Parts: sequence; C-alpha cells; structure tokens
Amino acid sequence: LGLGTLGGFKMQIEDRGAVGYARLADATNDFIKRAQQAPELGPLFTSYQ
Amino acid sequence: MAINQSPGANSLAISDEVRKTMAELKQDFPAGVDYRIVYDPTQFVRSSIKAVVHTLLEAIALVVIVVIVFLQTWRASIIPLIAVPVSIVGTFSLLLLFGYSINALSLFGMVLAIGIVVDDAIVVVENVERNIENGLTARAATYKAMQEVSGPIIAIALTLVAVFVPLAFMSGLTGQFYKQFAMTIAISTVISAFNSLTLSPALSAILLKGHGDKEDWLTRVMNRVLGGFFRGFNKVFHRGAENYGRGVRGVLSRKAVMLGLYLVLVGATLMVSKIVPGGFVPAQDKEYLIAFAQLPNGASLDRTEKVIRDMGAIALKQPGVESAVAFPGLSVNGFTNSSSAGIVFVTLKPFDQRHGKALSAGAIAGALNQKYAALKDSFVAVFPPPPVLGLGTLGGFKMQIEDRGAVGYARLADATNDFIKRAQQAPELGPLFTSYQINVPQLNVDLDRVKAKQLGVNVTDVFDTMQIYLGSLYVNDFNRFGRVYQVRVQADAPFRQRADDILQLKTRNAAGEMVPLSSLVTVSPTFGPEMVVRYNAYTAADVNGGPAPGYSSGQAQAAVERIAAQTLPRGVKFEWTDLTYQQILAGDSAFWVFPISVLLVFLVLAALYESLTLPLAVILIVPMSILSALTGVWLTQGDNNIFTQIGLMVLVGLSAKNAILIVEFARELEHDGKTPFEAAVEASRLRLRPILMTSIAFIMGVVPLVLSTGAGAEMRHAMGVAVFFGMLGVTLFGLMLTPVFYVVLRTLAGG
Amino acid sequence: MNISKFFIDRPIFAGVLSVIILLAGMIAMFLLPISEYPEVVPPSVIVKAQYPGANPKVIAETVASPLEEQINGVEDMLYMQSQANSDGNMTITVTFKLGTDPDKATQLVQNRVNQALPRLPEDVQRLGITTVKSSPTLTMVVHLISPNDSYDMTYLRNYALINVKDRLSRIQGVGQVQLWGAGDYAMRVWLDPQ
Amino acid sequence: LGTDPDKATQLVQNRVNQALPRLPEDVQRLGITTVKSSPTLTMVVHLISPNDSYDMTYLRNYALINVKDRLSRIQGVGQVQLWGAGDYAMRVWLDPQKVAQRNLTADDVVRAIREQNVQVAAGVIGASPTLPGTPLQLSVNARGRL
Amino acid sequence: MNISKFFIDRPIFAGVLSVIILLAGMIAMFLLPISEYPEVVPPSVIVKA
Amino acid sequence: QYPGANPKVIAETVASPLEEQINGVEDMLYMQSQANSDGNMTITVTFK
Ligand SMILES: CCCCCCCCCCCCO[C@@H]1O[C@H](CO)[C@@H](O[C@H]2O[C@H](CO)[C@@H](O)[C@H](O)[C@H]2O)[C@H](O)[C@H]1O
Ligand SMILES: CCCCCCCCCCCCO[C@@H]1O[C@H](CO)[C@@H](O[C@H]2O[C@H](CO)[C@@H](O)[C@H](O)[C@H]2O)[C@H](O)[C@H]1O
Ligand SMILES: CCCCCCCCCCCCO[C@@H]1O[C@H](CO)[C@@H](O[C@H]2O[C@H](CO)[C@@H](O)[C@H](O)[C@H]2O)[C@H](O)[C@H]1O
Repeated sequence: LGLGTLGGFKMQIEDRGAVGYARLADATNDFIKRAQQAPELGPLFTSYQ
Repeated sequence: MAINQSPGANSLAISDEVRKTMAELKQDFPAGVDYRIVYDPTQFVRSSIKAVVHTLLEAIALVVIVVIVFLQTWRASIIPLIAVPVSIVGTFSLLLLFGYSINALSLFGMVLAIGIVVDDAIVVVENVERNIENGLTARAATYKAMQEVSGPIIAIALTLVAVFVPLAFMSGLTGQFYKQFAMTIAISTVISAFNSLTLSPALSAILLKGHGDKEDWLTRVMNRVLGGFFRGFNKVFHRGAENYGRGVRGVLSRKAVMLGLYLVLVGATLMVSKIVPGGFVPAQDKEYLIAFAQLPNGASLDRTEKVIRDMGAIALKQPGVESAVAFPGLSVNGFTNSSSAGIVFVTLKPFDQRHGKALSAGAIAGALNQKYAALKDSFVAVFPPPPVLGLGTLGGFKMQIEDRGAVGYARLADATNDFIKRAQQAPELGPLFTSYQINVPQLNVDLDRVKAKQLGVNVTDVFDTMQIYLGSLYVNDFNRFGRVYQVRVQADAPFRQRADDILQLKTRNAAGEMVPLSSLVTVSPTFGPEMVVRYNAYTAADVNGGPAPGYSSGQAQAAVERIAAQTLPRGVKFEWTDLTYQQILAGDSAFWVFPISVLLVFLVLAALYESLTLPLAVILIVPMSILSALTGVWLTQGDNNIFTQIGLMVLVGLSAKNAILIVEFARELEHDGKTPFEAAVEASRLRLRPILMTSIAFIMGVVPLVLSTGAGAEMRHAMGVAVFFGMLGVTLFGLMLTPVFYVVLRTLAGG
Repeated sequence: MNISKFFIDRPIFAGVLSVIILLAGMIAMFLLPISEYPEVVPPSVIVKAQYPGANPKVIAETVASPLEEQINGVEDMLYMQSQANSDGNMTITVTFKLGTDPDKATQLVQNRVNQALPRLPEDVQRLGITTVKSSPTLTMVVHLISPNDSYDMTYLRNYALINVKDRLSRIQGVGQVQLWGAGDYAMRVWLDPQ
Repeated sequence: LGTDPDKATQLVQNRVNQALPRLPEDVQRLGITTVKSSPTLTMVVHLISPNDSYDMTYLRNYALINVKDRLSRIQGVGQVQLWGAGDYAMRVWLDPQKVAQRNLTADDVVRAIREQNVQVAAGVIGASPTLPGTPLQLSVNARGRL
Repeated sequence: MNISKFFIDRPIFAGVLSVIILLAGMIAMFLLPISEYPEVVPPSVIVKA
Repeated sequence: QYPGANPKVIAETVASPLEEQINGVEDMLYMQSQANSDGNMTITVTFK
C-alpha cells in the first residue's frame, strides 16, 4: 500500500506562465497525443477534468 | 540571494550545483536580466584541499629523497611511499565515524599529522635496514627490528593520544577548534601505528635487500649515477656521528653543568612564553572589505543612496577592487533597516590576481578610507572582514547596559555616556564605542482627547486616520498568476513628506463633519531612537571595546566591571553578551586538560619502561621544544595563535617520540649490562640517524615555504621559520639532553 | 614482542588490511561534509514580525516585549535580544547554549511565541509572525542584476522569488535562501487625502 | 515511563493547536499554554515581607520581574514556578448603579476602554518613497496606551 | 587460563592500569547527574486555559 | 474546509497562500494541494 504501479512513472505538467486551466488541458492533451506518436511509451491517462 | 548551508553539508557540492542551476535558469532570463556569483567563499576550502594534497606529495617525495640519501636503497623508500598515504587517507574513515568533517582546521590537522606518520615510517624502515647492515637477512632483520620497536610503537601511539585527545575536551570556541586538530591527529596516529606494526614491516621484509642479492634493475643504475654523492654524504655523516658521540660524552661528564643550563632554559621558556603576544585566529584576507556609511541622523534613504553610489563608484575606480555590492538602508547594527545608513561590500580581485604588495586588503581599505574621507555628506569607514563569520571582535568585549528600573531611554543613554565618560580615563581599555542613539529627529503628535470627543470625533478615528495615511495599513490580498500579493493603502508621496501634512489630514465626527487634525492635534519636533534594542527583555545600550592584542581580555573586563560598579546609576545594571559571556560561563578546562594529559603520558611511559623515573627523561625534554618554537615566533615577532599552538603541540609530540626511543634503547642496552653512561651514549648514537632523517625531511619541506616571494606567502613563511626553529630545537635539545636526563635519573634510581 | 610476526610472514594479509583501510578512507572522503570552519557560532532562533508605521518604541513595548515575556526562560537559552526599527520590523534573536540542537530550540521558541501571539496587535498578527533556525554558514551569494537597467529592483526580487529561489533552496545541504534587497510586488493604493 | 518529555510536549502542542479554533473567543484571547511537566523539585525559595510592608501581589510581581528569569537561567534548572497571588492588572471596579445612572451599559464602558487604551501606529513623515529631495525621515510618536 | 601472571611480574604496569581507573572515576564523579531519585515519575504534558 | 467555495477559488485563495508558506520546509520532497467541489482542501507534503 503506497506504490502505484511501480513499473511506471507519474509526471506533472505545471502552469508556470499564467496559461489557463483550459490552455493547460490543451498542453496535456497535445503531450498525450505526441507521446502516442512516439513508439516507446504505453497508455497515458490523466484525471484532469 | 544569500545561500546558507545546513550543518554537515558539502560546500563544494552545493556551490557546483548552484552554479549549474544558475546557468540553466539564465536560459529563461528575459533580455536585460542576468546573474552574478558575487561572493563564493567555498573557493577557500578548495585551496586548503589543494594545500593538503600538494603538501602531501611534496612530503612523500621528500621522505623518499631522505631515505635514498641515508639508507641508499631505493627499495627502503617504498616503505614511506605506501605507509604515509595509507595512514593519511585512512584517517578520513574514522573522521567520518565520529561525525567530523573536512574543514580548514581538520585539513591543517592532517598536514601536521603528515609529519608524525612520516616519522613512524622512517623509524620502522631505518630499524630494519640497520639490522640488515648488521649482516642479517630481510626476514630475520625485520623480525628483530620489530621486536625492538613494536612495544615502543604502541606506547608512543598511546602517549600521542594522551597528549592530543584531552585537547578535544576543552570548552567553548578554543575547544571547538582544538577538537578538529586533535581528533584528526589522534586518528592518524593510531592508524599509522597500526600500519607501523603490520604493513611497514611486511613491506620491508619482502622488499629490503639483504647482504648479497644486489643490482636488480634500478639499484645498479642508482649506484652508478649517485655513487659519488653517496660516498661523500656517507663520509660527512660518518664524521658527524663520531663528533656527536664525543659531544654526548662531554655533556655526560659535566651532567651537573647541563642541568644548570636546562634550568636556565626552562626559565627562558617561561619568559618567551610571556613575551610573545597571545593570539587566537589570525587575520585572513577574505577577498572583500565592508564600507559603512552613516549620514546625519534621520537623513532620508535617497540621500543615503546617493552616498552609497558615490562610495561604490570610488571603489570601482580603486585598483584590486572587483565589485561594489551595495545596500542603501542596511545598518551594521543587526543588518536591519535605517534611513541614514548603508553598506557597500567591496569584493577584491583574487589573491593570486593582480593583488601585489601595495595592492592588498589592508592597503585597499586604507586607500578607500582616505578617498571616502572626502565624502562630506556622511561618515564612512571601510573595515576588514571578520576572520570567522559569526564571532567578530577577536580579543575585545561587548556588553549591554540594561534599564531594569523603567529609568527611560533618556536616563539610560545618560548612564551609558557617563560610563564611556569614566572609562576612557586609562585602564588600558581602548576606543569604547556605542551604537545607542536617541537623537534622531522625530515628530510628537498630541491628541486632545476630550476636545476630540466634544467635536464628536472618536480617538480611534484620529489614530486610524494617522495610521492609514501616514503608516500605510495592509488591507487584503489579491491574486496574480495564482499567487497572493497584498493591497496596501497609504497617503500618497506628496501628502506625507512633511510635518504639517499631519494637520491637513481629516477625520470625520459622529455628525458627518470632516474635522481636520489641525483642530484636534498638535505636531511638535522631538528626538528619539531609530532602533530600540531590548536585551534580555530589558531596554539596553551596547558598548564595545577592548585592549590591544598583546593584552588579554580578563584584565580589561575587570576594569569595565569595576568602572560600571562605580558609575552606573540606580536601576541600570549591565551584562556581558558574546564570546565574553560565553567565556565567563566556561570553567577554563585547560587547568585540568594539561595536568591530566601530562599525568596520562607519565603513566603510559611508566608502564612501558616499568620505571617510575624514566618517564621524566621524556617529559623533562618537552619545555625545550616549546622554547625552540616560541623564540622562532618571537624572532619573527608573530603571535601565539591557535594555529601556532597546535604546531607547538605537534612539536612536543615529536620531541617526545624521539626521546622515548632514545630512552628505551638506553634501557635495553643497560639491561645488557651497560653502565648508564655507555648505555646513554650507545642509545643516542643508535637513534641519531633516524632522528636526523625526520629532521632533514621537515627542513627540506620548510625550504620551499621560505623561497616563495610574490605569492600568497605571508602565512607560508609565517609558519615556515617557526617550523625551522622548532625542528632545530627539537633535534638539538633531544639529542643533547635526553642522554643527560637518562644518566641523571638512572643514577638517582636506588640509593 | 612479535605482534608483527604474523604479517611479516604474510605480506598479502597485511596488504589486504591496508587496502581495506585505504578503501574505507576514500569512501568517507566522498561522504564527508566539506566546510570552511566547524560549527563554532552558538545556534540561535529568529522571530520576525512587522508592525508598519508603528514607532520603534511602540513596537518594542507592544510587540517585542510580550514575545520576550513568553520566550524568556526557554530551556538552554544563552540570551535574547529583540530589535525594533522605524521601518516597522521587529526581530528577536534567541541564542542557545553551544551544542543545543537547533531544531529542538526552534520548536520551543515557536511554542512560546504562539502562547504570546494573541497578545500582539491585530495588524502585527495579520501580517504574520515567523520563527526560524538561523543558518549561520554562508555558502555563496548570487545576485540577479539588470545590466542595462531594463528592469528594476522590485522586478528582480520578484523574479528571484518566482523562478530562482526555490530551485536553489531545493539543492541538498542548502538550509536557507535569503533575499536581500527591494520589496516584493504589491498593489499600492496612494490616497490623495485632500 | 521513558517516553521522551520534549517530543511528548511537542505532540500535545500540535494537537492543542488543532483544537484551538473550537474554543470560545475569551479563552483564545487570554491564551493557551502547553508545557512539559518537570517533576523534579530541587528547592523552593520564598519572597517575603517580614513586617507586612508589601503584599502578595507586589511580591509575586517582584519575583516575576527580578528573580524568576535569572533563576531559570541557572544550568540544569528546567522550570521556575511562581505559586501565590495573581500578577498585576489594571482593575476597573464598576458601580453598576452609577453606570445605569448615566444610562450606560457595562458593554459601553468596556468599549470605551478598548477605544481609549490602545497603541497607535502613528506613521512616518518623509518615508520612502518620496519625490523631491525630502531631507529627513521622521517617525511620529503619539500616546495611545494609558 | 590465567592472565595475572603478566601483572605479577610488572607491578608498575598494574598500578598504571588501576590509577587510570581511579582517574577516570574521579573525572566522572565530577560530571555525573545528581538527584535524590532517578526518573521514575512518567513524563506528562500540561495544558492551561 | 471552505464550504460552498469553487475549486478554483479554494485552490487560489486557500491552497496557494498555505503552500507559499509551506514551501521550503527542510527535506521536503514535494507538495501537492487538491481542492474539491464539496469545499474541501487537502495538501500532502512529502519529505525525504
Ligand atoms: C591523499 C590526500 C588527500 C587529501 C584530501 C583532502 C580532502 C579531499 C576532499 C574530497 C572531496 C569530497 O567532496 C567532494 O568534493 C567534490 C570536488 O572535489 C565535489 O564535487 C563538486 O565540485 C566539483 C568542482 O570541480 C565538480 O566537478 C563535481 O562534479 C561537484 O559535485 C563533490 O560533490 C564532493 O562529494
Ligand atoms: C590511555 C591509557 C592507556 C593505558 C595503557 C598504557 C600501557 C602502555 C603499554 C606500552 C607497552 C608496554 O609493552 C611492554 O614493552 C616492554 C618494552 O619496554 C617489553 O619488555 C621488554 O623489556 C625487557 C626488559 O626486562 C626485555 O628483557 C624484553 O625482551 C622486552 O620485551 C614488554 O614485554 C611489553 O609488554
Ligand atoms: C585517551 C585519553 C582521553 C583523555 C580525556 C581527558 C578528559 C578531560 C575532561 C575534562 C573535563 C572538562 O569539563 C569540565 O569538567 C569539570 C570538572 O568538574 C566541570 O566543572 C565543575 O567542577 C567544579 C568542581 O568543584 C564544580 O564545582 C563546578 O560547578 C564546575 O566548574 C565542568 O562542568 C566540565 O565541563
């Protein structure tokens, strides 16, 4: 209890430059789509709504 | 941005990481924003590390040279070559275990320890080689030499621990420094002893050539290339050995005259101990100066920023100066904010850089003080930085005169100026200065309370108007880039620059009428303090002063204490507060540290010799090395600072080692049926060579620290000549006096 | 006495011991603290409070004085001094006996300060009081600079605060990052009292 | 037994701090204190008036002002505790008949004391930022507390 | 199975060990905590209001 | 708790000042705040 799928990573996209919550979601969705276009990662899910 | 490290941190790791982070962040800097590493004092410890590393290599090379000259086998020199690094490098692990650190003091401890570790290796390899020169084989001569010295090796380790480890148990700041020196040396001593019993003899058994078995690859060439030098040095060394034997015989004949000279020299040791002025931690160029600006009391910060900029520009035109780090508004009293004061930290170019003779930290500071003297809007003085950041005064006092009886700011100020006024008479005390100021201009505002309440005006309304307009109330927070930032309202700049701007402020009465404070308040000029300092919950005024460094602190503090008992009015007492209050708490351990350590060394020696008198033959020799060292510092007119004291301690240790082996050799010769006279002479002759080997190794190490002009060679030569004289005396007194003591104590053993 | 016999006959055993001695020494060399001097300055706790506009006497007696009443008598306290300035800042330095643990002292001083805290004026409470262990060891000084005056002191401090300070503060043995300079950004409302 | 007194005090202090906002306002204003019990009594020293010249509250105040903190700074002394009369206070003893005579509530007089016994942040003249070559920075003094 | 042989023959060594024991005890005598009892009352914390 | 307050309002007027003060505690690995629509605010500070 306390490990969270250890054969995996977790990361943080941070709004450091006053972009919007909406523009922040835009950045994360561009990142997820581009990470699907790189053939080295698996499925990337978020909980950001 | 001041980055401050945690206890047990790595200055070097932090500094490199800061520089790497800054280089990464500068890539996001908007054009017109930059960074500068203004002051990076970790470079100091870095040079100290190089200081050790280089000094170690020099020393290893030196001992090899000495061994090649005396023992004339390149194979014998591998014994120090491996033993010394193993001991020194190994020290770090025990240093870690005891939660010590690599600081400048402990590195200096290591450089002094290099001498003791090198002496250990010389003693073991010279003994084995001497037995071999008596025709034994490597294995057999190693056995015999180790039976000769392994007992003394353990006893000298214990004696060195007994000298040094008690020092680590002192109290206060002195104790905290000695702790580093002594723990480092003690660890190295124990490790070197262990190597002296296991690794050095095993190496010399497997590497020293016995009679026969010569030439192999390098020995033949070495003899070919250096045979003339070998033969000449052997000739002169032979000559010196027999003249020394004659000298020992002469002194042993006039043993009573020798004792007389020794009593004279003990007196001279006391005299030179009291003639050389005491010190604690010498002044080091820390690569910056601190210029202070104090304008006339109550001056505005804009006036101060102009004075500070002028000072900075002046410094920037001064040679050797690298930067002007300026803070208009920064007060020396507490690093708090004052309108009329400011600081410029003048950083200097690197010491090896174009700092020359006339371009030094003291010279730069004197020039800046002269030029700043022609800034007449302010008092300016540029001062040298503290040697250790956090303690300051370095042989001076500071105390707090306290108003314990509600005597008021004014009467307390009168009392403190009266104290300064009686104390500058003549008790050797110096320029006692204070920082307690109660004549900064101010404004007094009188509120007619009844008149306000008759006008329908609330007294809280009057004060709230004064605060919000003149003192700027903080209202609530507002959000910007998700972060909070404080809205603050205040009267505008034009409306508060000026006393009667108070009078134009209007509150409102209960009726709704704007009443101006011109009609309910009076504004008058007055004087007050800018900073109230309350020490130990008492409003207090500091005074600091002291005697010159060739005077101590206790007599000065007795003078101030007497003066205060004479001068302080009713209800105004005083307390000490800093290094002086901390010392006053300390029971001066030293009065028990040195007796305990001499008693411990006596006991260790007593066990080794099974004699109650032979330990004296060692102990009675140690005052002389003190004399040798102190006259050295006296001949350069330096001071007895803690660095030179730990040097003094290692010198007493070295002299004790030499004496212990001389005496133990004489004892075993006497147990072989020799009269004390011939036992003393034969032992002294036997031990002469290794003692000379160590002495010569040190003196050749001292030669480069004397021929180093133009460089950072103030402290190099400063401890250089001290070590030359300390070595000369250690050797001379040991060889000329330990035989005398042995025979005297030995013929005062029974009957 | 032949304590050396066993090794004279076994040079490899003796070498193995010294190589172990050496290896441990090199390991510790790369694990030790590095610093210019040891911990020599007695530890202290620092309490900071603003009372903007209040005279240093008002700050001394209605802000600093109650806090000292609560702080006074904390265990292992060597001495204490408060300092109130005309710019409205109040700073108490409680110095503890050498060898006190800085963290235990700060926790004691924090408790005392909390006991006193409701005794402070509302404005001093609203701005907040802070109690921190002083980290006396200065590693290095980094300045942000505007070399062509593009940006001003408050801008530079704000930049340091937003992008720079925390990266530095996270390094490893860095105990404190202290900014010295102009004030941070604020919304100022400058009344024309007329 | 054997729990560490200082950590235990720290834990209880954290918990009491959590509880604090649930307390009535008045208990908050007077304050809470959380302190480790130091059970080991070394000695008890009395302040005394041997001919009744000074009373218990004077004596306790004197202990508080002059004696307690010095004794508490002796090495190994963990706590000095005063046992006796209350510390000094400015007491206003209301005559409720008279207070009603002027048609006033006790609430009203308490508000008057809060209004008229209060420090003032009187401000600073010529403080930064200022426009011209304003020569001085003058702080303002004004009697607020009685 | 007896060590004392070594010390019978070297009385000064035996004395040195014992005098060191004595000296250690004297130093400690002047460093020890002194009270009528040990810490037997369980520690307690007190909150006042 | 900040009952009724919007998660953005909680994140910006509650979480943000608390984290600006918490920021820089010794040996702090990282921190996360989480504001929920039911009015709750939760900060987790993970240490070394
Ligand atoms: C044989 C005698 C030897 C005498 C030894 C004297 C003590 C030597 C101390 C060894 C250093 C231990 O501490 C270690 O220092 C190094 C640099 O040396 C620091 O290193 C840091 O600074 C250097 C600067 O050049 C960088 O290249 C490196 O990447 C960085 O991490 C390490 O982070 C730290 O772990
Ligand atoms: C910090 C507190 C430390 C407390 C302990 C102090 C003890 C100090 C120990 C020093 C070592 C003593 O070690 C002792 O050395 C002497 C050398 O004089 C040896 O004795 C030697 O002298 C005798 C003379 O009769 C010779 O005949 C013999 O061949 C030789 O070995 C002992 O056999 C050895 O045991
Ligand atoms: C391998 C060998 C190691 C050698 C070890 C040498 C250790 C020497 C330790 C010296 C200790 C100095 O430390 C100091 O000791 C003295 C001894 O009483 C104490 O001093 C105390 O002694 C007196 C005796 O009347 C008391 O009345 C007084 O209250 C106090 O001053 C200090 O509180 C302690 O700090």
